[PDB]
Amino acid sequence: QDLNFGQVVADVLCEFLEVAVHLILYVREVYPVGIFQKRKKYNVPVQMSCHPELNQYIQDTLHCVKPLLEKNDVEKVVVVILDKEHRPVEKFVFEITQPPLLSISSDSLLSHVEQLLAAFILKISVCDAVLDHNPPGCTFTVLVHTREAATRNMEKIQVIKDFPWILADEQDVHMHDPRLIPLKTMTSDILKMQLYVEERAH
Amino acid sequence: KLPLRPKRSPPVISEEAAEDVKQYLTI
Repeated sequence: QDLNFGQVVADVLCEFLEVAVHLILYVREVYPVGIFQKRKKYNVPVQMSCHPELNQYIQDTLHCVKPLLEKNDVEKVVVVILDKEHRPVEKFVFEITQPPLLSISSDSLLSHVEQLLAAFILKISVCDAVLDHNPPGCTFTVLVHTREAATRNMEKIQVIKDFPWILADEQDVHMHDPRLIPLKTMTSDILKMQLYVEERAH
Repeated sequence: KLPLRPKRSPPVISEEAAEDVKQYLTI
């Protein structure tokens, strides 16, 4: 029928979040380095996992988030690093805002947005210079915070067969007085986004 | 208030499985 820039933004963000998740896992050493292969995204160096099951898990997660992003019902996507005790040790928070009305320039939308996203990737690439090394045996999870007015979130997010979502528990989210590491913010004609890390002092 | 999360956990990747990935699935 006609173009839908809400969907365009959802596609851009899902593509970018996949690359960002992969690079977070690399720079925080959540998995053995051997699975990663250096590649180029947004014209900057990145590290992509080649482990089939991990890649499908990340893609399944984002396939579920995409329709919520298309409707602008996502407030933030959070990549949480968890210790052996299931307690958050680091949180990479992607705060996502789509303006209620867009004013779109005519000269190369995606190219401009992709240049802005490359800065996020570069920041993630060097965030280990200010974060303390995580304890051994950490895992990760993804948290989706929806807008208060969002309706039927639990049904809308169940896109993938055999990949159910559940409400997180207090233990899944809470950190006591974490350090704040601002990484990057951007404003474009179609989306505003901020990325920062919350690090457990421990 | 509380966010949503996947019920399933991501896979565990042993040091050995990583060598297999590096051997066959990289360029």
